[PDB]
Amino acid sequence: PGGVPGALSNQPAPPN
Amino acid sequence: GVPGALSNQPAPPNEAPIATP
Amino acid sequence: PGGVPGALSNQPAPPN
Amino acid sequence: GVPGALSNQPAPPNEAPIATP
Amino acid sequence: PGGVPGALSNQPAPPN
Amino acid sequence: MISSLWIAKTGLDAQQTNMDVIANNLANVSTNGFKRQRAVFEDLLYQTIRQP
Amino acid sequence: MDHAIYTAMGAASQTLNQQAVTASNLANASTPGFRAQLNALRAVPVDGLSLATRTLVTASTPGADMTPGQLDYTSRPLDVALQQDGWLVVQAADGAEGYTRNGNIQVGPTGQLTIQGHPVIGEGGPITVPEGSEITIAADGTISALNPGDPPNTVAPVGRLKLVKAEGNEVQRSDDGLFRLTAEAQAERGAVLAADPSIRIMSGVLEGSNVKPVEAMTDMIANARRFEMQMKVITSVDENEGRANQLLSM
Amino acid sequence: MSGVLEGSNVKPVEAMTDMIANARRFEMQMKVITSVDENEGRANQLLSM
Amino acid sequence: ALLNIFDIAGSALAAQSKRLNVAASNLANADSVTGPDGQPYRAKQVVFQVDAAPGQATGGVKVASVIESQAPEKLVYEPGNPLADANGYVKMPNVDVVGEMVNTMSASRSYQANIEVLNTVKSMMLKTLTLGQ
Amino acid sequence: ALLNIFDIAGSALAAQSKRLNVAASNLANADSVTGPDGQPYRAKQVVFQVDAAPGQATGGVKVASVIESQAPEKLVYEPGNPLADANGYVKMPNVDVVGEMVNTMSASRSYQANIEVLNTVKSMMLKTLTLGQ
Repeated sequence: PGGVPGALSNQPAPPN
Repeated sequence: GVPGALSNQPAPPNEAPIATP
Repeated sequence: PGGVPGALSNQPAPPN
Repeated sequence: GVPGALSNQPAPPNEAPIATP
Repeated sequence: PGGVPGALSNQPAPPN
Repeated sequence: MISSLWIAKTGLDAQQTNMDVIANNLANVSTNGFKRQRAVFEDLLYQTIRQP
Repeated sequence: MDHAIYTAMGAASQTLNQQAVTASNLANASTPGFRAQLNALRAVPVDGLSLATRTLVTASTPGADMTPGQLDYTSRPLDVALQQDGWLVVQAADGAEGYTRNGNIQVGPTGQLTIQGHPVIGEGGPITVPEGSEITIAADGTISALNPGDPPNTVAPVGRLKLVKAEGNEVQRSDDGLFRLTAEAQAERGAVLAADPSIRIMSGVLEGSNVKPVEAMTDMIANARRFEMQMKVITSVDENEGRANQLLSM
Repeated sequence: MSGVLEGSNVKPVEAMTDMIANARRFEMQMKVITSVDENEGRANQLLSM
Repeated sequence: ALLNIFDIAGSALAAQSKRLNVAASNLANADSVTGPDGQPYRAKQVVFQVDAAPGQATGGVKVASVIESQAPEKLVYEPGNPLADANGYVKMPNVDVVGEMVNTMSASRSYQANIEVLNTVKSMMLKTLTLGQ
Repeated sequence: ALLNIFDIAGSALAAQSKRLNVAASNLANADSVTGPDGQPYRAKQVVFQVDAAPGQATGGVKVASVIESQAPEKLVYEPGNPLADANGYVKMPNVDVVGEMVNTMSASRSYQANIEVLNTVKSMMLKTLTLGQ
């Protein structure tokens, strides 16, 4: 589907 | 797969893993 | 017919 | 010819030598 | 008729 | 690291190390059988960008 | 665009290259036996049709500065300094022959002489000194070794340091900091430089770096001003293009 | 060793150089952001008529 | 596809956007010490070339590939770094900061020029439809 | 072919661009010591003339040629420099940095002015196209 748009998604995150 | 063209199959999901594995 | 469009083709280089 | 006009032949290759032979 | 535009024609020069 | 903020940082660190050596030599004046230290520096690999 | 931006951009990047060379020279202001690198801008004119209006700029390192540096008096019989225009010979990293000015000669446990970890080259291949012996170096490079316990009458020569004569125009700094003969100079003087009997070394003095501070300061000031100038043009061209793009409208 | 105390090992030269680099790196990122924002406006105007 | 000038200017817009993206990526990672594989970040560059396959000399712009620069990487002395080699040297990106800034500005300017071209071509095609009322 | 004011303003834009390029070249290599053949970098200037065609002292500007300043080159003292003469003096460019900055600003504003003239004339003739509605 989709998730948080903008800053939170286009930022590297730990794998999970 | 020329960019900007139309293909029957969907694009594979991209991934950006911070470490190697 | 072409190459790198910018810094890497507008700087002097030794010949090949 | 004058700059900006039309010619019948290509311009010569452009090269900038760092040190002349 | 004309000459160098700008710097070389806008400074006091010796007669010649 | 613009290759000029790193090169000068390296020099600053080298001078600080030399000052530390000098301060150690001066602090140990009154000790018995103390051999003075001397700092030796060498330039690292020079990078070649274009051949002559 | 108007490629005038690609001229000022090159002038701004080569200025950063010059600053990186100058900062490298300044970092080595205390390196024993260091030869400062010379930096110079050179203009290359782009050849082709029409008004030859574009002339780019590219930095350049025309060799190094061979002016002898300071001589610090360290009361050590192994630290030697060379006469001006002179060079010590060591074995390079890849088993070759290289030249240097660092006289910080060290003695290993096995007895081999080294400079910065490179073996020292004596009249006949690397120099091996009797293990754990006092070393005195003469004015012409002769090495006297005194074995501890034995009387000072035992002092006898062992080997002679190879001292060569080379000007700035003949030598080129290799990537590891060791100078080597240039191609033209090597073709005329041979592969290996013969020892000059006229060279004189001084024992107990160590040569410092010849990095001139006033020239460095002036160079940094000039580089900063030039970079700011080129940046002005880089801004002029940008606005001019921004406005010129309007003609494409209607 | 008894009778001495070990302090911190923060290097001031490294920290100052890093702060200068950080400031002069941000400014560039802010310039690129402004450039992209200015670019998008035209592209948006392209959708008229 | 995109008529004619439409296709040409759209190709130009896409290519210049890719070039500006490469420049921004280079500017962001000018101080990166490592990547996921432990390799240093090498400056990326796009390759521009024309696309006029059906018997033409002029057809617009397309990006053939993205290539990593071969300019020697910057060696910094750091013996405590896990990525240091046998001599204690760590490889760092060969990004030219001034070059990437100028690339950003030039890409923006030519992108804007192509926007103005496409808008004008649309206008002209809009008026054409009113030929003879 | 370009018609009237379009030709005039195009010639003016091209010549102002040439003037700015020459100014940028002079300002970039204001400290260059040698050229490719060992000769010093002498400052370059543009020469402006009136297109005129044959009988019309009313035309745009055209850059007749790029001249090289014959003002004596600055002399610095460097006996170790290979390029020094028998007296030990090295020739250095005669660039006046303030003059080059002012010339760049002047070429910029004149370029902008001619762009505005071209835009106004284009709008005027586009509106002329609808004479009589």
